[PDB]
Amino acid sequence: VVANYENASMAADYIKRVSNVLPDIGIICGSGLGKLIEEIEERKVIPYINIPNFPKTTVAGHVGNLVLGSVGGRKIVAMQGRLHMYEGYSNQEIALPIRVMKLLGVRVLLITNLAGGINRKLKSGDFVLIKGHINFPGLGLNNVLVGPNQDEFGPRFPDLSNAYDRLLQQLALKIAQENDFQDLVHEGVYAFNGGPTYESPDESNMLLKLGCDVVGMSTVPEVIIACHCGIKVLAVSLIANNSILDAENDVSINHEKVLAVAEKRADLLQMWFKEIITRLPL
Amino acid sequence: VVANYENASMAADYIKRVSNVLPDIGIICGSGLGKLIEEIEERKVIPYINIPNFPKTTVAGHVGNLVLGSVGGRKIVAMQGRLHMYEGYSNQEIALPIRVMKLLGVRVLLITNLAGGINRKLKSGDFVLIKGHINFPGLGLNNVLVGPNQDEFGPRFPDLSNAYDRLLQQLALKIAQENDFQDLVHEGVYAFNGGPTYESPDESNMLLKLGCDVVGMSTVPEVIIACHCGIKVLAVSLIANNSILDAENDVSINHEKVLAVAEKRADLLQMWFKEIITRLPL
Amino acid sequence: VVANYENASMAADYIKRVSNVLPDIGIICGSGLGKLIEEIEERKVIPYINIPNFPKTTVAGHVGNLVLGSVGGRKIVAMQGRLHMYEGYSNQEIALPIRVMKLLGVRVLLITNLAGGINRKLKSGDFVLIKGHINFPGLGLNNVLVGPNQDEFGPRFPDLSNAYDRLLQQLALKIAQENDFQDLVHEGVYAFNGGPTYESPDESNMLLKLGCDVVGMSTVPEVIIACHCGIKVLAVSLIANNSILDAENDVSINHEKVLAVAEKRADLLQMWFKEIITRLPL
Ligand SMILES: O=C(O)[C@@H](O)c1cc(F)cc(F)c1
Ligand SMILES: O=C(O)[C@@H](O)c1cc(F)cc(F)c1
Ligand SMILES: O=C(O)[C@@H](O)c1cc(F)cc(F)c1
Repeated sequence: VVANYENASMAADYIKRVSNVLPDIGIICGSGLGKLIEEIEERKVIPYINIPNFPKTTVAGHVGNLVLGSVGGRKIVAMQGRLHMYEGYSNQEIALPIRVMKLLGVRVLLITNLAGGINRKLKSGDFVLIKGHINFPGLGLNNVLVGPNQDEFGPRFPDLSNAYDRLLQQLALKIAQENDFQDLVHEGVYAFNGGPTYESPDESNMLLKLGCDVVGMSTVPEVIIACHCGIKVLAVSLIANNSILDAENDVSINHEKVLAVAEKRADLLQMWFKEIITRLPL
Repeated sequence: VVANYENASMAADYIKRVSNVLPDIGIICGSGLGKLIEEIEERKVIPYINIPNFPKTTVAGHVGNLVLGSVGGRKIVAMQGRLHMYEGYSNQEIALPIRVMKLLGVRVLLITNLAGGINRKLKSGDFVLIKGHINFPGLGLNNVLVGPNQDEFGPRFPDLSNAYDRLLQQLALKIAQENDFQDLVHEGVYAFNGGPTYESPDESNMLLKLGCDVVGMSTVPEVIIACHCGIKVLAVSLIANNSILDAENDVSINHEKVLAVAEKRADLLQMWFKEIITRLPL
Repeated sequence: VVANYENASMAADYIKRVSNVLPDIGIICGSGLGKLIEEIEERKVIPYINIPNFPKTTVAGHVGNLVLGSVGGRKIVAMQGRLHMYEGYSNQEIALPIRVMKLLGVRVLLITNLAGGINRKLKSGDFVLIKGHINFPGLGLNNVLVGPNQDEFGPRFPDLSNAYDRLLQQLALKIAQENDFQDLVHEGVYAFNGGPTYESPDESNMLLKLGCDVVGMSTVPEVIIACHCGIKVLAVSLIANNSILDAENDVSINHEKVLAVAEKRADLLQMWFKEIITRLPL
């Protein structure tokens, strides 16, 4: 199924007929970082499998719902169970849910992920406001926009120089200062490793040479689809480890260590994003 | 349809039966840079859609013709409307028209494109004679030759060290000096960004570190297919902008700015390539 | 055909019913470097085309057999004719033979390849023990594990930091010292160029900047599938040329020069790997 105007419109029509919520803000939350979704007010939970033209996710399994409702007085739509390109989803499958958000009225997209630290200032448990990226799949002919352009959503050749909204970064930092956790908050450049293997020790050393501050396996495809169709983005990485230190000390990483860091910062990230939602403009 | 000997032969047979021209030189022209094609003498215009085994291009639309005739007393064949890999065309679709040129008798291929400047000496409106490349899709398992080798055209493992003919670069520069525009002409290394998003500001900074002089979304696939089957190449980039300056000053790019630079240099590029065609050997 | 538990099990059942050998060690040998296979004791040769669910290889042609028997008193299984991703084989086709080795009992995988030298200490005819890698296809969304995870074999997010076993590297070097050819043996970082074009001169210069010691078109996909399912790896490159010197002197490479280097070192590599097999643990 192509992520075109007609197909996105059919999905949006279904959602509107079931939901009654017209959302202004969209959220996509990293693994272990989804507690905010279960606290959306006056919720409507819509399984992906019930929505016309949504991608099939039964091979991977696990949760996959669209959740609509209110947070801090604002109308929102959340993806509960996100689609990652290392699972084998196509460009068209990643793009369709973001384009449905656009047709529903979304103007701002908030994203979190788990990532590895490259910059030597980064510790496990730190947050990084993403200010730009290095897209190795895009340089290598696997950009999420490879294929025909869908003209109704955006231009053939997008400019990504303002993909990460500056004012939203400023608002996130201001709220951290108000609650005295600004010592955990950095800004940086995100490298997209297609995955699913963690970056090797020698790949980590290369990324340091190339000016990368953090590395992960998500987020950039969604940012590009959002920027193409005029949706503003705030993207925040939670740092699971410093891969450069681990390479120097011959120390291993694993998904269990990652999820324990997620549990340690989950409640603070929830509180932070609730206040960002309450206060952001447009 | 595979870009094999039998399929390329059927297309060449059709073209010969319609055209009567046996071309020695092939041309592929960048967007906004095609005025020379409309001035080919005693032309025959052949829509792609009429040629056996040519790739289907109706999803993208817009022009797609093969044009045969004479320029400066030489017999040529031009592609009017080129195929780019960011549109989703396969390896086999890109390669078949170049292999048809080979079977028709082409010995030299001349190529132009629009590109972004990385080297700090490059200004909007400058020309760059390409002397080598960095192929991010090829390093990343999306080389145009991935698949079975077509032995009738070339070897399994090509050497690209002389893909950009030195004497043709010398002839292009000599003609620029004769007409006193050599101050616009540079040489450099081309980075292939698969696209279709312009390189991000942080990707631009990385390319500077890695020794790239210009960046664009075309040309390298055609160069590799030509080199594989023994066709000599001259490739010239027209610089639309300096991406490193734009990153330092937080300035945007777009396809409209690119096309205005094309219009500013179109007539001079036309005159230059007409004289190159008239004078080149083999 | 997916490289899943059921499909790998059917292939293993066939092999066991024909072979009677339960191997502990697997070998994959580079082009021109396969003489050891023809000296396996009490051999059983099994054409790939006869084994349930093995990948189809008739488009490329040439040899494709699984060979089981004894070397130095150890039970082994060899791939005679390996599958390379530049031929167009999918992730699933590369992975299935390694997962069949796992089900047959393999605990150690020994690999050789031909490669280009980047580090200035490397000469034609030298050997490099691989200690880590830079996986350009993996960074670029063409990792061999992209797709659903096969949970019976390994985790969703593997750590590659110990993919190249340290003790096996130590054993290989010790045997070189015993036979007084340690002056030919180095260690280094391998860059995976998807291929099939040799790295361009300017790509070679980039790889030097990025800390790569050697570059080639194989090995990393097999290493990753082996590491995912808990098989220990030793990987050795035979250096055909120094690509950095060739770029400075404008000297060409070709498959014929590569194969002549293979012939020069074939008998010594055979003797070396026979002794490694005899002596390795686990
Ligand atoms: O604090 C507030 O809510 C405003 O003053 C504000 C809004 C914003 F989008 C960014 C800010 F840095 C600050
Ligand atoms: O000017 C001419 O036409 C020849 O002298 C010439 C031909 C060429 F291929 C390259 C040159 F630099 C010069
Ligand atoms: O020489 C032998 O066989 C053992 O002493 C040995 C075994 C090994 F796996 C690695 C070694 F460096 C040495």
